[PDB]
Amino acid sequence: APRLVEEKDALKGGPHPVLPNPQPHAVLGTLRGQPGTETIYIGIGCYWGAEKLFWETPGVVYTSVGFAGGITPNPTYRETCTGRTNHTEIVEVVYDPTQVTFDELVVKAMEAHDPTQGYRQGNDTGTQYRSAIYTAGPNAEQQAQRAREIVEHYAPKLAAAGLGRITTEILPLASTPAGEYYMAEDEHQQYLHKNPLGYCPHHSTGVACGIPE
Ligand SMILES: C[As](C)(=O)[O-]
Repeated sequence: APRLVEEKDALKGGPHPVLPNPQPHAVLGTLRGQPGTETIYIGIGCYWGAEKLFWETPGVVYTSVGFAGGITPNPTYRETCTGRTNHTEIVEVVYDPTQVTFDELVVKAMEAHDPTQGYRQGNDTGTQYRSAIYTAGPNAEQQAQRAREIVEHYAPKLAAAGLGRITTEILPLASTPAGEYYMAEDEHQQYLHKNPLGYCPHHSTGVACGIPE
């Protein structure tokens, strides 16, 4: 029921980064660009929870959250939430391939969400919550093919669970319409660490003060 907009109808965005000077990762203490690392871009729904999942993974050396897969250049969060940018909520995962592999990170993403729900994840409805893997680096198209093989290996299992087809979008980041990843505002970066009272929406509880543990 959500739908992508025509690119001619998408928000125009802007020419300059929304977060031109990101601060070191609140947990890992790092910035992107360490020699010897690889990058994968993961969309599995609400990026706050997704970012925490990955920065806590052994071998991941930096993460950020932001937007990719759509067309609007340098969107604000508020713009992306309108659905009119076509972007999905993405975690930039920078990792040490001698400690964790591309394959392992794809599997971790697959096992962390329902990759069959289309423009939705759980109670989060919208094209910005769709499942995605965007690849990067000199072997980006080979890595995309590799992700497709892993993802396709789950298809019979998900079919047997009564869930129908996998809807995960898989392609090189450079081959998405905007061709780039855009960081979200500083407040979103490691949001759940900075604000321990915060939590991904639709996860309140019926005990204590309603904040999930
Ligand atoms: C990071 As959200 C509040 O769009 O799920």
